[PDB]
Amino acid sequence: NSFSGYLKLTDNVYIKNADIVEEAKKVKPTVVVNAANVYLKHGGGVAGALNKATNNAMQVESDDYIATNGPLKVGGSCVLSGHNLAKHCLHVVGPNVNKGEDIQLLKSAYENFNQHEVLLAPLLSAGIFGADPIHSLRVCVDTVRTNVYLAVFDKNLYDKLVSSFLE
Ligand SMILES: CC(C)[C@H](Nc1ncnc2[nH]cnc12)c1ccc2c(c1)S(=O)(=O)CCC2
Repeated sequence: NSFSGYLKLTDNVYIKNADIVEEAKKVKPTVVVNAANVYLKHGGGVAGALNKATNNAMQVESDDYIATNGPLKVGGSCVLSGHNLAKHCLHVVGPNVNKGEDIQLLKSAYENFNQHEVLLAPLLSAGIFGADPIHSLRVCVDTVRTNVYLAVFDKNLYDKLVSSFLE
């Protein structure tokens, strides 16, 4: 859990302008969070980048999890292997508001982080899931009580997040 160059926002939330894949390789955290969908199909975005970095091992394991257990619910999670990126991957499903899913489930999604002492995570429901990223950071700060290191791979969004939080 050798995190470097993060800005501490609150006693338990830290943020960095960085690609979560590059962070996982440098840090080898105990837990990396994937911004998953309910069938664990890692077709693009953050999930696609994490799966590519495992040379598709994450997708094969995920398909075998879904066959045996069925899909996740929106707001839910499962713990699978971290492969070469971490000890464990916490696959968390935030709501996709661009597909009509309820934004209130973002609180449920961040509540899954509280079962793990330290996590490397992306900003849930941001990007093409359509949530307002400043709202997602506020939900994270108000909900997560364990130690979370957010990697946001966009300097423009990183700067807007830090400015809106420190105002
Ligand atoms: C908002 C961007 C900058 C961020 N991308 C990334 N953030 C951190 N490490 C990365 N590596 C490659 N991409 C990123 C991000 C945050 C959450 C989500 C998405 C994208 S999405 O569009 O894949 C849909 C799932 C939710």
